[PDB]
Amino acid sequence: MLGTRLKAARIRAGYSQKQLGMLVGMDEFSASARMNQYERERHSPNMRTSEQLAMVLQVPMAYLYCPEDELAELILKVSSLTPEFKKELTRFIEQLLAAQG
Amino acid sequence: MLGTRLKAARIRAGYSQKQLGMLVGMDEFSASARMNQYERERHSPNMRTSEQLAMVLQVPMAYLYCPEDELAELILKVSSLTPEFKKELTRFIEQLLAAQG
Repeated sequence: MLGTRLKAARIRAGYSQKQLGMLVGMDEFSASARMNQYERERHSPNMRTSEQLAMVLQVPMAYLYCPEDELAELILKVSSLTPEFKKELTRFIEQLLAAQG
Repeated sequence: MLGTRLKAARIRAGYSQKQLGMLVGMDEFSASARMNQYERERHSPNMRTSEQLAMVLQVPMAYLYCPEDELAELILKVSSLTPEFKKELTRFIEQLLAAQG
């Protein structure tokens, strides 16, 4: 998991390294430590843990695995769209892919 | 890594389990085997390997880690957009996020 994305997702949610750490079942005393290893990428969270982080952070798992800065930003935006707006988006994108390019 | 996404990305690119397997430096005799384990999720490709798969498959790493079917489909579409169209997209999305919802 990309540390930057994990850190960026923790800041947006307003969680301290310890808070996020405990929100996923970590031991208090080492919570903030375990998290730092992840955000430093010194440690890699397995799929199970990744799903927990995404749910808590309220961000798509894909975001935490999106190295492309532009795309990631888009992945968070499209996700924050309401069902009604999400429909308008796809409609517009399809139209463009149809002009094609 | 989500198997379905890995398999779906291999089919779209037109690669056989062995081809994809070797395209990332695997031993011929076990290439197709190693890949099946990944697509079955019986084996998890580390970040390094994930980057190799994404590059070869020509799909954003995020896609291979996008459990939400709707989003994934969108992640592939937006990625297939030309720089000129990619600008139009963001412009439209921003406008919507501004109506806000």
